[PDB]
Amino acid sequence: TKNGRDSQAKRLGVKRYEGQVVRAGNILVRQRGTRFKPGKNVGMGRDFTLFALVDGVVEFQDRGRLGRYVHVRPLA
Amino acid sequence: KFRVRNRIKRTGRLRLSVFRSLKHIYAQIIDDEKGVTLVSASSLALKLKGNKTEVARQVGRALAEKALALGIKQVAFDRGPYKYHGRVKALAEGAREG
Amino acid sequence: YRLKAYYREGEKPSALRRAGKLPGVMYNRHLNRKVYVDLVEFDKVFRQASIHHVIVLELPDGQSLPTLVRQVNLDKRRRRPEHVDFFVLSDEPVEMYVPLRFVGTPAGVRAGGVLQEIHRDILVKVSPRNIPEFIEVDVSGLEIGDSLHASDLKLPPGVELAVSPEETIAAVVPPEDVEKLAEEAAAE
Amino acid sequence: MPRLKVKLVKSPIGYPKDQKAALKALGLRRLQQERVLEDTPAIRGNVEKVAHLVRVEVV
Amino acid sequence: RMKYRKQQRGRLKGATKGGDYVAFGDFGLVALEPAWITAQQIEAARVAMVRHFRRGGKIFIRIFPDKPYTKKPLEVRMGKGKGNVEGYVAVVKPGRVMFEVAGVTEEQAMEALRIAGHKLPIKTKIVRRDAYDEAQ
RNA sequence: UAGCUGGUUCUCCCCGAAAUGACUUUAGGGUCAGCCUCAGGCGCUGACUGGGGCCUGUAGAGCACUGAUAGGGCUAGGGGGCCCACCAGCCUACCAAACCCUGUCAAACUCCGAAGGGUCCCAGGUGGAGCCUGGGAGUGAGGGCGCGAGCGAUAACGUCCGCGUCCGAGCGCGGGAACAACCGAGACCGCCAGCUAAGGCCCCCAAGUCUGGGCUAAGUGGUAAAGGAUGUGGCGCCGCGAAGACAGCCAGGCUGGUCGAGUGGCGCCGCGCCGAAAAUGA
RNA sequence: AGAGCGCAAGGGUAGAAGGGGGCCUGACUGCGAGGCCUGCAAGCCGAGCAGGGGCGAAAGCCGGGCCUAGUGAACCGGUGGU
RNA sequence: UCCCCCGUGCCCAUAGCGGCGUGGAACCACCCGUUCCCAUUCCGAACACGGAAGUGAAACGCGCCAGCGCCGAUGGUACUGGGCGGGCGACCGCCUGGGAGAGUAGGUCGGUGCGGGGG
Ligand SMILES: [Mg+2]
Ligand SMILES: [Mg+2]
Ligand SMILES: [Mg+2]
Ligand SMILES: [Mg+2]
Ligand SMILES: [Mg+2]
Ligand SMILES: [Mg+2]
Ligand SMILES: [Mg+2]
Ligand SMILES: [Mg+2]
Ligand SMILES: [Mg+2]
Ligand SMILES: [Mg+2]
Ligand SMILES: [Mg+2]
Ligand SMILES: [Mg+2]
Ligand SMILES: [Mg+2]
Ligand SMILES: [Mg+2]
Ligand SMILES: [Mg+2]
Ligand SMILES: [Mg+2]
Ligand SMILES: [Mg+2]
Ligand SMILES: [Mg+2]
Ligand SMILES: [Mg+2]
Ligand SMILES: [Mg+2]
Ligand SMILES: [Mg+2]
Ligand SMILES: [Mg+2]
Ligand SMILES: [Mg+2]
Ligand SMILES: [Mg+2]
Ligand SMILES: [Mg+2]
Ligand SMILES: [Mg+2]
Ligand SMILES: [Mg+2]
Ligand SMILES: [Mg+2]
Ligand SMILES: [Mg+2]
Ligand SMILES: [Mg+2]
Ligand SMILES: [Mg+2]
Ligand SMILES: [Mg+2]
Ligand SMILES: [Mg+2]
Ligand SMILES: [Mg+2]
Ligand SMILES: [Mg+2]
Ligand SMILES: [Mg+2]
Ligand SMILES: [Mg+2]
Ligand SMILES: [Mg+2]
Ligand SMILES: [Mg+2]
Ligand SMILES: [Mg+2]
Ligand SMILES: [Mg+2]
Ligand SMILES: [Mg+2]
Ligand SMILES: [Mg+2]
Ligand SMILES: [Mg+2]
Ligand SMILES: [Mg+2]
Ligand SMILES: [Mg+2]
Ligand SMILES: [Mg+2]
Ligand SMILES: [Mg+2]
Ligand SMILES: [Mg+2]
Ligand SMILES: [Mg+2]
Ligand SMILES: [Mg+2]
Ligand SMILES: [Mg+2]
Ligand SMILES: [Mg+2]
Ligand SMILES: [Mg+2]
Ligand SMILES: [Mg+2]
Ligand SMILES: [Mg+2]
Ligand SMILES: [Mg+2]
Ligand SMILES: [Mg+2]
Ligand SMILES: [Mg+2]
Repeated sequence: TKNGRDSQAKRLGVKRYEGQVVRAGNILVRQRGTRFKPGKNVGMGRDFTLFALVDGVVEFQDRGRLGRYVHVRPLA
Repeated sequence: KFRVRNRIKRTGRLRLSVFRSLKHIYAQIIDDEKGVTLVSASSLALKLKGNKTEVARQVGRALAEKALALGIKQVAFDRGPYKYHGRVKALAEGAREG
Repeated sequence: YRLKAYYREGEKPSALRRAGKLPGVMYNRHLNRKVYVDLVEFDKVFRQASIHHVIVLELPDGQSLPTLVRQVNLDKRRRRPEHVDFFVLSDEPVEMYVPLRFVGTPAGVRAGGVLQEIHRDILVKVSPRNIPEFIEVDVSGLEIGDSLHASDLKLPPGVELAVSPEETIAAVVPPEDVEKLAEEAAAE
Repeated sequence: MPRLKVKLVKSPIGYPKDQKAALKALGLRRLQQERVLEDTPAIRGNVEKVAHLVRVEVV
Repeated sequence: RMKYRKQQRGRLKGATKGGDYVAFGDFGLVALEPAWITAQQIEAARVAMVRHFRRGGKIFIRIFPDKPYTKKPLEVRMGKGKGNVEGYVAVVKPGRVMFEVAGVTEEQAMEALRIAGHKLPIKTKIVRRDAYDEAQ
């Protein structure tokens, strides 16, 4: 045939879940676009990687129209 | 439009929402992340005369004097739907004057 | 028509059916209650009954109820009724599929042709007093090639058609035979 | 939470790995073996999973 | 037709969606067993129908072969099947209503439909219309 | 030289695999990881479970997208007939875009969407649990069964993955006639004790020729289909019937009588019948 | 939002990542808390610190391009430098 | 406290689409004009400044209808962790805990913050 070809698995998804402590920089979610959005103490980078901006717990916001966000609710 | 507002809010704190009517020029200093305004140095529907630019500058010193007596200092400026240039301009401009 | 209802609570919906009682439910803007007619009976009732004529339903509450079958879930795999929706009427206008009796033999069917009958019934907004045991259809001037729509109905007094005013009701399609066993063979 | 008296009556040789761990969690080693435990949700949780293996009794 | 080339086999689960109610003509023919029915099978019945009752009513065929059916050519294992020898089939679960006639007598249809189920590779029952629908 | 084949010797005790991933002039060889074991650490963290949050796009469903599709409608385009170039007009059981309606299909479609699964928190869980650093490994041909898919032919004791399991290493014990992996059950030693498991309780063969209610007359059971049939029993509905029916018998072309009580057809369930030809003796 | 987003497909997307403008070269140097991913080697994301800059009034944004391909250990050697 | 307006966030269509109505005192819009600041690949359409008079027509604000849209049970089923049963097989069935989609009933022309002007 002319098939049987493919690209190695990219292991993407939500890396931290709601209610996990995390340090600064922790990748929070790896993603195909903005399947999720940044938000509170949560930056994002070239690939759309979301990541903690300060240690603290993670939470997930649904906002319909506006899309889904992820934040760290800091504390120490 | 209002793209700007999104860009500002991201920064963190202390938006100065400069609204401006054809005869007026209000101005809130809104602390988002709770949905409350801190100071509210309006203008035409407040007290001051009728000359616009000189009015804006005067209402600039409005929020100014009103602010420090509370704590504010982050110039964080909602250059609202109106492009910063004149009335809006002078506004924050006076808020800087003191 | 009339059929003896019963009340239902905890009983295993499935264990019921083995007994013979087709479970169901009566509900309307104010009412919603678990029940279960009897199957052998519901058959006979609903055979003629269906969802045109109303059925008043008797509970051991004596209460005669002014309802008709809103919908019935049939079980796939050899037809049978699963359970029954019973819309309690009151008096305010209510929508419902009222029949259609197509009367007369059209120009089509005569010169060979076929009774195509898109809607063997139609949905109309109406109050319970008007249970128009049917509607007439002047199907007779119809020809193979022609079709009577919705905007062409003998509407009884006080009744308003709920469907789109342009839906087709029936039509007259050609027969079908061997001028299409030769031609349908090689040509394709 | 009265006592639960679980006995093992059907052998686990051939049930899922978990189900064996279940019995290890409850503390059943051998067959036809008695074992009494507090009716907490956790004990229940496992005792349920091996339901087809044990015979429970309330004590 | 269209779409793309060849397609998995899949299984034939419970009779689920596979089934319903007469929905045009007077009488119906319904599937008891699950099956891939071939176009050459449909069409085989279709004709057997009319050819039986000439200048006849209207036969509605409500099953349709969108499944392309592969088949390697007497060799061994290299790649997917050339396929398509039996071309296409219709996935048909227990209870599906394949054909129904209209414009006919009870004994016209009780025949036509009878013959057809013969042409089919499956066990089938014939149907009326009782009342069973959805309305009020 | 031999990445190959063969052979490798006393005893008892504890634990106990793998036949997978990655790379490999690699594919029956290896290196690191995975799984086994030993020593020194740490100490409730371990599998499994309860509650709690988050994350998901399958089964199912659905047609809102991408496409597919049968019938009909309305409806541009085309082909054909009237008419003639003042080009338009009109018809059209012809093919048919878009559109609507009824009806549907899809691994690479989804407006939806389960059970479940993953993870973190709190809790139970002291187990041949768990983590950490080290010594020694073998394994890197697996197979079958169940479930979910691909391939295949919805063939193969086929093949290729996934979850699980057993054989592997439990060809130790019971059952299944016999039989690695189906059913039961994890064999430390001994007993001329007892309860059981699966499976059985007429004889070979241990234990009921046990009790009660049915069904079947084929040796069915003792294991083959589409389809066929006044098998048999059980239930449901329609047609004529004591105003005389069905069956025959007398007369005429349904009618009459006579007889005198049921008769004809459909439908569903149980058990059965046919379809049913192979080579050493059943 | 079915377009566009250089190119495949996909996920994302106008409350722009798309079209047009004005000024510009951060297609920076020195680094790098902390993670994703993973046998190894490799690949990936990245706040922030310093230096000196760019656009902006400013909050701020810039360590190339909506993202995910556009590649090659080590040896040996070429050129330029401290 | 209450009522209307103005700026602005939160819920994410039960806010919306479309239709009738209404408010100009205030507030806001449209509005007068293009000299100044400032502006268009052409235009004072848009941005911008200075501002009589006029207007609520457009816009927007508030209401009122349910045609579209959107939300949408309950009951039942599909499916299905776990546990099983029959049959010779594609498959079919029960126990147990979970349980849709679609469809009916139905709802819906919003809910609510903080601040400001006005009775
Ligand atoms: Mg591959
Ligand atoms: Mg960055
Ligand atoms: Mg980028
Ligand atoms: Mg960058
Ligand atoms: Mg708020
Ligand atoms: Mg015509
Ligand atoms: Mg309606
Ligand atoms: Mg077993
Ligand atoms: Mg324990
Ligand atoms: Mg057949
Ligand atoms: Mg051991
Ligand atoms: Mg080989
Ligand atoms: Mg070798
Ligand atoms: Mg843990
Ligand atoms: Mg549709
Ligand atoms: Mg047509
Ligand atoms: Mg047509
Ligand atoms: Mg001609
Ligand atoms: Mg179309
Ligand atoms: Mg839904
Ligand atoms: Mg669950
Ligand atoms: Mg769960
Ligand atoms: Mg201990
Ligand atoms: Mg190897
Ligand atoms: Mg096989
Ligand atoms: Mg085998
Ligand atoms: Mg073992
Ligand atoms: Mg004996
Ligand atoms: Mg006996
Ligand atoms: Mg006896
Ligand atoms: Mg018998
Ligand atoms: Mg037959
Ligand atoms: Mg048979
Ligand atoms: Mg018979
Ligand atoms: Mg029946
Ligand atoms: Mg530029
Ligand atoms: Mg690092
Ligand atoms: Mg790092
Ligand atoms: Mg940085
Ligand atoms: Mg700097
Ligand atoms: Mg400097
Ligand atoms: Mg940026
Ligand atoms: Mg760009
Ligand atoms: Mg070398
Ligand atoms: Mg070299
Ligand atoms: Mg060179
Ligand atoms: Mg108006
Ligand atoms: Mg008015
Ligand atoms: Mg006025
Ligand atoms: Mg000038
Ligand atoms: Mg108006
Ligand atoms: Mg109101
Ligand atoms: Mg909707
Ligand atoms: Mg809806
Ligand atoms: Mg629902
Ligand atoms: Mg629903
Ligand atoms: Mg508000
Ligand atoms: Mg509001
Ligand atoms: Mg007053």
